[PDB]
Amino acid sequence: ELDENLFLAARNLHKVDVRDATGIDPVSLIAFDKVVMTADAVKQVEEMLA
Amino acid sequence: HICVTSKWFNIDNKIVDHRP
Amino acid sequence: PKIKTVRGAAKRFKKTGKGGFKHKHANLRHILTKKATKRKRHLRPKAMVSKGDLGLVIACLPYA
Amino acid sequence: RLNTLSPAEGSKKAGKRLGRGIGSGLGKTGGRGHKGQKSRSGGGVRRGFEGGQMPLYRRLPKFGFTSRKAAITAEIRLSDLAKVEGGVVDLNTLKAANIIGIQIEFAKVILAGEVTTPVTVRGLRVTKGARAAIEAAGGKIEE
RNA sequence: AUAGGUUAAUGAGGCGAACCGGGGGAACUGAAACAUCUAAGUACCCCGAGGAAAAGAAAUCAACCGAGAUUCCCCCAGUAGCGGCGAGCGAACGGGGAGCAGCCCAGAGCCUGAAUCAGUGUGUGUGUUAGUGGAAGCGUCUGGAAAGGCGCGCGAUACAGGGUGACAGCCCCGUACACAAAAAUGCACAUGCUGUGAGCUCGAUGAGUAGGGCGGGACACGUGGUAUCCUGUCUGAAUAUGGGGGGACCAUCCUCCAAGGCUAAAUACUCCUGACUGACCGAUAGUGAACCAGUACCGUGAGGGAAAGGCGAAAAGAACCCCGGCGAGGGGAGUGAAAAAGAACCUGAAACCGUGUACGUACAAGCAGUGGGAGCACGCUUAGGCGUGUGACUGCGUACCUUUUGUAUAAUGGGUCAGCGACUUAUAUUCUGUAGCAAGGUUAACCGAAUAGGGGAGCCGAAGGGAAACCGAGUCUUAACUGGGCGUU
Ligand SMILES: N[C@@H](Cc1c[nH]c2ccccc12)C(=O)O
Ligand SMILES: N[C@@H](Cc1c[nH]c2ccccc12)C(=O)O
Ligand SMILES: [Mg+2]
Ligand SMILES: [Mg+2]
Ligand SMILES: [Mg+2]
Ligand SMILES: [Mg+2]
Ligand SMILES: [Mg+2]
Ligand SMILES: [Mg+2]
Ligand SMILES: [Mg+2]
Ligand SMILES: [Mg+2]
Ligand SMILES: [Mg+2]
Ligand SMILES: [Mg+2]
Ligand SMILES: [Mg+2]
Ligand SMILES: [Mg+2]
Ligand SMILES: [Mg+2]
Ligand SMILES: [Mg+2]
Ligand SMILES: [Mg+2]
Ligand SMILES: [Mg+2]
Ligand SMILES: [Mg+2]
Ligand SMILES: [Mg+2]
Ligand SMILES: [Mg+2]
Ligand SMILES: [Mg+2]
Ligand SMILES: [Mg+2]
Ligand SMILES: [Mg+2]
Repeated sequence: ELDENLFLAARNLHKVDVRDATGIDPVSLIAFDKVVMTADAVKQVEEMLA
Repeated sequence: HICVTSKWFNIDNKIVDHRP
Repeated sequence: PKIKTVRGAAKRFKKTGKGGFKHKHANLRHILTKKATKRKRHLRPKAMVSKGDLGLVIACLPYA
Repeated sequence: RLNTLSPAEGSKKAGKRLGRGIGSGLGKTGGRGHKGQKSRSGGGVRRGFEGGQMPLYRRLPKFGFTSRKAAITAEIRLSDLAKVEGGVVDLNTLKAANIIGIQIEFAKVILAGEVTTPVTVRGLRVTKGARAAIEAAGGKIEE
């Protein structure tokens, strides 16, 4: 669901970004070396894609 | 230079009718 | 801008099933009395536009 | 991995450029040929034009007449109606199932095959073959 | 009594990029000619206004079910229609969206200044016009110079960006973030002052108008069977039991109330202010103008209209000496990483012009090269008819482009170099490839947690035949097909 602190940290870390569940775009998935994703987000995506 | 004025005429002029 | 149908052609051809076009024969609008009944008779039923003119008609009726 | 993707082979044809040298194959003249109206910027002749000859779409007579009533009659396939939602296939209703279109005021039912769930059709017309198929599937056709 | 005249108080006048409304309004061009038609109510001239303009509260659509001002967007659809039925022009009904708002006058009585609007003073809040604070880096290597490499630390709600002797989160200026207004102001409210009318009862309901005749013009609609709208001209009603419209026209039905006005938003535009962005240009590009450019220059004038950027990190911009005319220019010296960066200054290509060396060349005839090929000079190798340069002599041999039946052509074009210089972009449509899904496929505007998700209005396809009514795996043709045409795979 995305929180204040997790976002403000990483704003300045260059190789790391943080997105909410809806913010998932194709280039990013491929962009970063590792995609983390909370198990909570997984269920969101699970449905968004059907 | 300052050097830049060309008002080149019209051909030049005299003669020619070259049989018709 | 959308192509405009060549409006005149629209009023002389109708796309058929398989993608043909069918038209009314010429030569049947006046000065008839001197033409054989057989000839005039054969000019009533519509007919398909030939293979050679297909090119033209299609270019006239993009939205056929 | 963002430089290891590549498109399906033969999905991106290069596309004529022309006017760039002998080798290219489309140099100098650029596949336009020598002279004439068809070369030249903005060349070409209009559609239907066939030299000054009287064009086909003018030699031949007009024969129109547009029904205008036809414009508000739809046709219904048997394949529909099952998807009508409520087992009553009505003057509209189909309309609501997005299989007719508001402006429509008439409709036939047409043997376009395949009806299963019993259905009653009301206020429509229906072909000899369609009636039979409906009825033979437990359907009812009241006017 | 007017006109006339003096004074006075107010306001106007001129300029200005576009957007907007209005008065006028072309031709090139297209039709492969040209009159109708097109270009087009465009270009241009004119008048006027606002922050937006205009439009607007049905004498509107619908079709017997209903909707409910105007404006804008996507559909409807290049459809219906218009049309020397040519070229072309091109709706509406209905549907999905943006935004939504409704009020006065045609009037007198009572009650009276009561709603409201503008102009204005104050207050308040909120933006604006200066500002404040703002984290954390050192060691060493190369070097003229470290921000670079390597090592080890540190800040980060700050790794936007610029600068600094080469590429800096921690040198500087910032950035995130948190703060600030003495004064003047935009915007909201709250009131004071001015001007304004609110409210109830009972009334009223837009005539030289509607319509018609003549002539034009507008409506997609060219007079056409042409409704509808506007009016230059001549006419001219009904008035609610009345009147308008429903595309000739009549009946019935239905629906609306013209001949007075106002009205916010969704819409348009950018002379100009601020901030931010770019698969935009980088000095023949990009503004005409990176430069003291609308300049120099040209023109009586309207008006036209250039060229031209870079020393270095820092001027440390060359004290002094020598030749020379107390010259020009030069050589030393000195500065600097570099002077071959010396101001005619980063890089310094090409045409073009010289000095030096090797080889050839003064008995030889032509697209000047090419195949052969000695000698010479030079390197080789250990020789070994090998590399490089030149090229006696010799076989063959008439440049390039274009245009043409055909060109060495005495047919075109080019004095040479360098830079620039010509199949693009948008939207439709169809085919091929490719991808998704599949009898289904896909959404448009718009909403938006903004490349997602929503939105299926709609478009294409699954059914065809017939001008059409209509019929339907058939249908059309005909009284009817032994049939036939188009379709059914
Ligand atoms: N001699 C002129 C030809 C010419 C004849 N009459 C003239 C008059 C005006 C100019 C030129 C001409 C030429 O070189 O072309
Ligand atoms: N044609 C004549 C005379 C002439 C001279 N110049 C001319 C120019 C135009 C016409 C004619 C002329 C000649 O050349 O002898
Ligand atoms: Mg006839
Ligand atoms: Mg040519
Ligand atoms: Mg030719
Ligand atoms: Mg040709
Ligand atoms: Mg629908
Ligand atoms: Mg013409
Ligand atoms: Mg009603
Ligand atoms: Mg400060
Ligand atoms: Mg700081
Ligand atoms: Mg009225
Ligand atoms: Mg108004
Ligand atoms: Mg320039
Ligand atoms: Mg340069
Ligand atoms: Mg230099
Ligand atoms: Mg000799
Ligand atoms: Mg000679
Ligand atoms: Mg000889
Ligand atoms: Mg010839
Ligand atoms: Mg030839
Ligand atoms: Mg030859
Ligand atoms: Mg010669
Ligand atoms: Mg020549």
